[PDB]
Amino acid sequence: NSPRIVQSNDLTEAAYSLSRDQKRMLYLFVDQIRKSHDGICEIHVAKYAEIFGLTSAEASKDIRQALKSFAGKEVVFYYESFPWFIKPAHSPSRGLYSVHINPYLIPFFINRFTQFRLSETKEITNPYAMRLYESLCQYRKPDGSGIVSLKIDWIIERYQLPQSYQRMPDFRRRFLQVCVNEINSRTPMRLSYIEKKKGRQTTHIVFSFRDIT
DNA sequence: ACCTGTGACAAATTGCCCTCA
DNA sequence: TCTGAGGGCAATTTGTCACAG
DNA sequence: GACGGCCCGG
DNA sequence: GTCCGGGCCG
Ligand SMILES: [Mg+2]
Ligand SMILES: [Mg+2]
Ligand SMILES: [Mg+2]
Ligand SMILES: [Mg+2]
Ligand SMILES: [Mg+2]
Repeated sequence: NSPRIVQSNDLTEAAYSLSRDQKRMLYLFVDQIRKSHDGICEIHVAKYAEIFGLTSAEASKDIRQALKSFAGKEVVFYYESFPWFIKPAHSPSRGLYSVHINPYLIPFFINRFTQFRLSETKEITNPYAMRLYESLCQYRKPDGSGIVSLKIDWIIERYQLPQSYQRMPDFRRRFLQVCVNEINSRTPMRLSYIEKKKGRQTTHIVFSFRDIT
């Protein structure tokens, strides 16, 4: 039914820091780009609102503030860094935004790949819970199940978690427990996990999931 | 020294509301 | 009249650190 | 602000 | 009474 996002594993595993609104827009950019190019995409306020169940006003606010906050953002592929945009965004017409994605990023967008339908992610709120759902999809099987062990240092680096989550009780309480709850409540996935320890330190997290269909 | 969890507070983000070209 | 670009809001979540054990 | 029905006057 | 054309309004 819904638009089918596919992306290079290099992006699933890239290091960057984007908000929920920015990541929502990035899914549509990757969709335009892949159907073809020169990096130039476009966003209509009224279509965004319908896709994500917003009013026109709040869609306008979300697009406007998301687009200004891209300035200065980098993406790092492991170790190579690029800016997302190489020119500011602009409105040719009322309700329309035109954007210039760094053309050197196209090959990184487009066989080791990750794929999910846009409806799977459109209710998630915390952007770190979006990062986690993409990584698990990367290991999904046709029947929708999978199992993967992610190393904690790699999570902190790739998703760029904030500094106080280097204390493990804060990592548990404000990132791990919250994002596993969102996935279980807001997606069709059913997710469980266990901690892997070495001495007194927890080093990896092992995720198992299956599909509710 | 290390490990855990919880209570407090600060800062950020959420869906809402109203105006007006 | 419908759109969307502005200005705001309070209630909640997310980010930080002191303290018990 | 942009777009379409509607009532004016010639 | 009718009609093409503008141009104000919801
Ligand atoms: Mg944030
Ligand atoms: Mg918002
Ligand atoms: Mg939550
Ligand atoms: Mg006591
Ligand atoms: Mg003691």
